[PDB]
Amino acid sequence: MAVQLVESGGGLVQPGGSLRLSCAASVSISRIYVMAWYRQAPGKQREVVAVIRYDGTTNYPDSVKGRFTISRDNAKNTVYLQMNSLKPEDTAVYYCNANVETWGQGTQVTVSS
Amino acid sequence: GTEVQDALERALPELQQALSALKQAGGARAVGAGLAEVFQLVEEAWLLPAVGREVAQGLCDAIRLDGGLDLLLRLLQAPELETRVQAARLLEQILVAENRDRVARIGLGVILNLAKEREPVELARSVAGILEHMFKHSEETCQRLVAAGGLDAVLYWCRRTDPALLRHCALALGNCALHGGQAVQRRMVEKRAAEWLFPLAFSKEDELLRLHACLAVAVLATNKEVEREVERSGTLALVEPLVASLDPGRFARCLVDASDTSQGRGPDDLQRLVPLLDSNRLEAQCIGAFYLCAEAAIKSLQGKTKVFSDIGAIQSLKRLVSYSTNGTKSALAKRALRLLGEEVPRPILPSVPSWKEAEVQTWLQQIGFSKYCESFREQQVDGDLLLRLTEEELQTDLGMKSGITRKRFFRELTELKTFANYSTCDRSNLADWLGSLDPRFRQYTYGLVSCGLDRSLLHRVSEQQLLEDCGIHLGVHRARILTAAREMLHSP
Amino acid sequence: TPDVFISYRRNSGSQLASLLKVHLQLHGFSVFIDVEKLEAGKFEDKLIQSVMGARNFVLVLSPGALDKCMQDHDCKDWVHKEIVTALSCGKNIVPIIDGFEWPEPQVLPEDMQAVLTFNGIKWSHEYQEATIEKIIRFLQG
Ligand SMILES: NC(=O)c1ccc[n+]([C@@H]2O[C@H](COP(=O)(O)O)[C@@H](O)[C@H]2O)c1
Repeated sequence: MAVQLVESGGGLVQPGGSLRLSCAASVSISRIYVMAWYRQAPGKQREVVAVIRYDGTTNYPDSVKGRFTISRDNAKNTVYLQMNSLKPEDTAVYYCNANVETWGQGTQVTVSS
Repeated sequence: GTEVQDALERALPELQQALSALKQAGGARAVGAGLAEVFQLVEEAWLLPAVGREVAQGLCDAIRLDGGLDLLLRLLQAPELETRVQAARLLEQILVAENRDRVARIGLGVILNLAKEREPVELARSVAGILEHMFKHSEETCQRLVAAGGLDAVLYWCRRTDPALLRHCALALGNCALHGGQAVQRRMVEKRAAEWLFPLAFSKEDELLRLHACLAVAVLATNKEVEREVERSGTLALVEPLVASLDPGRFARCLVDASDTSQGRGPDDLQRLVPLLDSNRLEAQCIGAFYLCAEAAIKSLQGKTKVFSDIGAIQSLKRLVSYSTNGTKSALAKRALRLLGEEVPRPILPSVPSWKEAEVQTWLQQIGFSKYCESFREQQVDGDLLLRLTEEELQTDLGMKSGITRKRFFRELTELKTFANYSTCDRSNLADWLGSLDPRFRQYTYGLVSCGLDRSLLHRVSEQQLLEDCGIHLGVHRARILTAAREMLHSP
Repeated sequence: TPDVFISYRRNSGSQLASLLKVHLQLHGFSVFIDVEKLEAGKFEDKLIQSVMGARNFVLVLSPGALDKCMQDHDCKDWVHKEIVTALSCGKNIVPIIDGFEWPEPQVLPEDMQAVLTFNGIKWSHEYQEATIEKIIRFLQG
C-alpha cells in the first residue's frame, strides 16, 4: 500500500551538541523491511546516514561512526536518529526512506553559533 | 453485570451458617468432618461456566476479610491426621493472590511442618498443591522455602506414582521456575532438578503431565549459565515433537474438563508467559506460543478475549509472525491471531521489477557501493536489468575488475532478491512454492519467470535447462529443485 | 558407546523403565533407549545398530509382558528382535521383574528358551536405594 512518512526535529545547534529526530509511518514498523536516513547538503548529491533492518542490524558510513545512532520504536510508530557530537560541515536537509522507493519530505538542519 | 452478583446471591448465603459450624464452639473430633460443608460449595461455585472466576475469589475472600483463615492454622495442631487430610484440601481452593499474602506473612513454618511427612499418599496431594500455589507469592518466599526442604519433597515425589500428585508436582516446579527469577534457577540444577523431570515428560498416560513438564524444562533452558546442564538431562528431545504431535484444540477440550484447570488462569500468570516468545531458544518460543494459543482457545469460548490486549500479548504475536523462519511457531501464532479475530500481517517488500534508474541509484547508495552510481547511470540499468546482471557485464562494462568486489556485490544482490515483491509478475505464485522448500531458494523466482515458466509447467524441465537458462549455478540447488519437481510426476 | 540398553513394552512398563533410566544416569552410565518408534524398526540395519552398540542389556518387563512375542516364532516382534540379536551376539540379559510371573516354557517360543536361565531382581517401590545398589553390580559393562 501507500506508506506516507512524516519527520520532525531539526533547526540550529551549537557545534559539539546533540539532536534527536523522528519519522512516523502510516503502518507498523515491524512489518516493513528496511528504513534509512539520507543527508542532502546543498550543492551536492544525496548520501546515506544510517539504515536499519527488520531484525535490528544497523549500518553507517565510516564518516559518522559513533556520532549517530538509529533505533526502531514499536510502541508508537517512529524510527529515531540520534545526533550527539556535531560538526559545521554536517548541515543539510534530512530524508526518511521506507524500503527503497517511499520518500519523505525532509527537514532542515543547520549548525552554527 | 447483574448475573455475576446473582451468583453471589446463590453462593454467599450458604456461608451464613457454613461459617458457623466450623465456628461451631463445642465441636467433636467426628464433627470436624463438617469441614466439607464449605468444600462442595467452593468446588460448585468454582465451576460455573464463564462466571466461575469472578465468584470464586469473591466467595473465598470472606474467610480472610472477616477471619475464617485463622482456624485452618489453629486446627493443624491435631495429632491424628484425618483432619489434616480433610482440611488442607479446603485450604487449597481458597488460596488466591489476595489470600497468599496472609500465609506468606504468618504460616510459612505451619506449611512445612507437614511437608516433611511425605509417606501418606492421601495427604501428599494437598501438600503438593499448597506448595504449588505458594510459589506464586514472591521471590523471597521461594528463596525461604528452597533454603528449607520445600524443594526436596517435590523433587522426591517424582519417585511416587500417584497421578494427581504428579500433576501438582509439575505445576509446582513450573511456578518455582517462572516466579523465582534467576537466582533460584541455579539452585534448581544445583540440587539436580532438571534430571528428575524425565519420568514426567516420558509419561504415556496423561498429556497434562507432558505439557507441564516441557514448560518447566523450557523455562530452565532460558538460564544460559546452566544451559548445558539441562541439555544433557535428555528431555529437550521430547519437547520438539510433542508440540508437533499435539494440537491446542484438543488441548482446550481436555482443559475445560478437569476441575482445577477448568476456568483457566489470570492476568498475572500470563504476563509472565509472553517473554517466552522473543527468547533465544526455539523450544521456549514454541511452548510459549502453544499455551498462549491454547489459552486463547480456552477463553474465547467466553467473551473474555479482551484480556490479551492489555497484557501486551497481541503486539508480540503480531510482530513475531512476519519475517520468521519457523513454520511451527508462526503456525501457532497465526492460529492464535485468527482465533482472536485480529488480522494477520504480511510483510511489505520492495517491488524490484518495477524499479527505475533513480531507485537503483538509491539502493546503490544504501549498500555502500556508492562509487559506481555513475557507471550504472551511464548504462541506464533499471530493476529488470539489475535482476539479470551476470559476471561479464560487471567485469567488462560496469568496471568491477576486482573479483572480491564482485563477490561482495553479489552477496548483497542475492540478499535483496529473496526479499522482493514479485506479485506484479508472478501468476502461479512460484515464489511461495520456492520458499516452502527453503527460504534461500526464493531468490531464483525471477529467473524462472523471465523465461516464463510457472508451477503448472514446472514439471517438464531438465537440469541442463535450469543451468543455462534460469541462472542457477550451484549444483545442489539444481538437484534439490529437480527432485522436488519430479516427485509430482504428471501429477495433474 | 552406550553401556546399557533398556528394552520395554511400548504401552506398559514405561514409567518405571524411566525410573531405572534416571536412577542409572544418577550413577554415570551411558544408556540408550527407544522413543516413539511404533514398529518402525523394519529397517534391516537399525535393529542391528541398536543391539551392536549395546554392551549390557536390561529387559525391564511389565505385568503382562512378552504377550506379543509369545505364540509368534517369527522375527516380526521388536522385543523378539532384541533378544535374538542379544543372544546371537552373546550378551547378558539381566532382567528386572515387577508384578509378572515366569510363563510356561512350552507356550514360549522354542528358540528363546535360553533366556530362562538368567537371574532377575524383584523390584521394590519403597527401598529404591537397595535395588539400585544391587543392580549396579553384575552388569559387566
Ligand atoms: N482454573 C484455575 O486456575 C483454578 C480452578 C480451580 C481451583 N483453583 C484454585 O484456586 C486458586 C486460584 O488461583 P489463581 O489466583 O492463580 O487463579 C488456586 O490456589 C487454585 O488452587 C484454580
